[PDB]
Amino acid sequence: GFRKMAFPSGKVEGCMVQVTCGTTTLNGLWLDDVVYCPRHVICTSEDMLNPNYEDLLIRKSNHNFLVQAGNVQLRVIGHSMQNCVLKLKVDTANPKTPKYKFVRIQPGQTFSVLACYNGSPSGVYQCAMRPNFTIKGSFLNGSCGSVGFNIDYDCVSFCYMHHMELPTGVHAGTDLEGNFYGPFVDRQTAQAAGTDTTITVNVLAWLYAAVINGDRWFLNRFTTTLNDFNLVAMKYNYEPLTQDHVDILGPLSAQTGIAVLDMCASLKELLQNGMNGRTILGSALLEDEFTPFDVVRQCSGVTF
Amino acid sequence: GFRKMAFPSGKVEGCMVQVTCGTTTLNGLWLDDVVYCPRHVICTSEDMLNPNYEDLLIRKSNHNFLVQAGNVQLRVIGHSMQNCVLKLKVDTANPKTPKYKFVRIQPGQTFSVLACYNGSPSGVYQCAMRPNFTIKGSFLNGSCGSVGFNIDYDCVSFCYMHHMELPTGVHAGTDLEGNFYGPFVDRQTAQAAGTDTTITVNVLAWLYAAVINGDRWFLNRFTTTLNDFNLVAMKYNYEPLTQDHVDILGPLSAQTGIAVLDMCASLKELLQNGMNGRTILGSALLEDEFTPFDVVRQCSGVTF
Repeated sequence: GFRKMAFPSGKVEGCMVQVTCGTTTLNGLWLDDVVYCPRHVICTSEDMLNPNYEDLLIRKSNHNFLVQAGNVQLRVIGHSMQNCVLKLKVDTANPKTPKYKFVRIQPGQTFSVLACYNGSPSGVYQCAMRPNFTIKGSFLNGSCGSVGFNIDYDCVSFCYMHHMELPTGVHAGTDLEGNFYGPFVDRQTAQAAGTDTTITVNVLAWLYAAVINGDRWFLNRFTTTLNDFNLVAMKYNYEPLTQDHVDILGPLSAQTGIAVLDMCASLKELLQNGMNGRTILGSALLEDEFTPFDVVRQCSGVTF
Repeated sequence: GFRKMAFPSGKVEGCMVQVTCGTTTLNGLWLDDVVYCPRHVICTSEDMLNPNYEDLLIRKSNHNFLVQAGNVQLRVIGHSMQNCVLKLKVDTANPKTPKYKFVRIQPGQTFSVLACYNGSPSGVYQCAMRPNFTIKGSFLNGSCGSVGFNIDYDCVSFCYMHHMELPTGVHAGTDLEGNFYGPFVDRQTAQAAGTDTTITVNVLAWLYAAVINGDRWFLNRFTTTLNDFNLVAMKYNYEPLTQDHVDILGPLSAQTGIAVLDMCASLKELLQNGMNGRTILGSALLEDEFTPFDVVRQCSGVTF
């Protein structure tokens, strides 16, 4: 029993609204008296091929923005563009506004997605920002404006707003200041994502979770060095492990009595030899979308 | 992109409370003016070995029940035992009570769990009632009273309350009327779960999801009959497929142009020959915790 757990989504559900600008409807995020949504709400299908957002936004007035929050309708009394997000000032501050921050997460970190369609939640799931700054999400047409978040104590840290599906079926989006993660632009054009790599520090976290849960078959006698492990990681397109990464795995090393460079030697053997048809935590592949904090949080029963 | 999506958990988060009876604290569910919790809240560690619940409950008064809902404290003004659940009547009806039903689900059906500790949500995840009526949950000590649910439109259908971890590391619990799923009792004693089987109709649903998502490598020319497929299912400890199951897969057969008995022939080949180190929806094992409704719901973008 060790599952991909999402944060409780209630505090975010109270902030989701529908944003319409002419034909185009998508999702928005209502905090205080501001509604944050992808700036392409102002594009026709045709416009998306090569949009001049400054020129399109100039053609728009407040009354070209229909924001609904359930049956309630909301009065747009202001618009500005910040990077790739539109901020619609509305007359009424959201009474369900949680305590919140906006944060820009690092590649390899995880967050919960509340997938929405026409401003209504469909579901909640946990996922990782890939090292190439894409997400392998589950999103359909109309999911744009869905948000990713983390919760600490009583504060929602919003880290992602969903914009687009790449022609390769992976997902790209912004921070809540409208800055893309990775090299992407909000235009319907072919765009290259980097080579993706496996998040090595997260695989090691998940192997510690496996030990805590009684799966120990993969443990071996040996150790190694960051320098030697990283030669094998490079060969299997694993991210290089740094001392920063060893430092973050410390508490899991302490709980299990398995030194970080010792678990790395077990990972090396798994990469070189495969799993020989056995499973770890009932997976036949190595899982990289659990961080060391995620493992500690889950294994120690942290609440919000 | 096809993930295990949980229901949005907000409407359930507003109903979770802490229930203390002397030393013992666990979680409870506050609907209208009734708080539902596992009847073993009235047991000491020692009592759990061989409890006489009628005799223990008689020793208890309302003032031996401390219910907290955040900082708010709640006044217990009544107690009754229904099967394996305690109903604590409280003076104040929950202002956050959603529209709700109590339902008894069938083996193979899925639901969302809101994992709680001291009446505070930790996380939300999707899981299946196994054919042997256990759940392979992610629960720690103090998770008892956590609930499982489904959401349709605006109504929460509560189907599970978590009671216990079996000495084998799987989970058992009740419906919200306090009736165990499966042969289990709320006593700290060794208890046999059946042989578990794989939920065949859910594997077929997930193979349809795979096709919809562009994974088609596993499709073959052949067909079969329920009678012939079921001979192979019996050998691989798969649940027998009935016409009821074929009827439920109809819409997915229609969407993909792959007849149900035709997908069954592909499953047969996968069971007999393995996956030869390839993946389906990035899994190297066959997934059985997505129902046909779950696949349709996700692939068609159903909201609440």
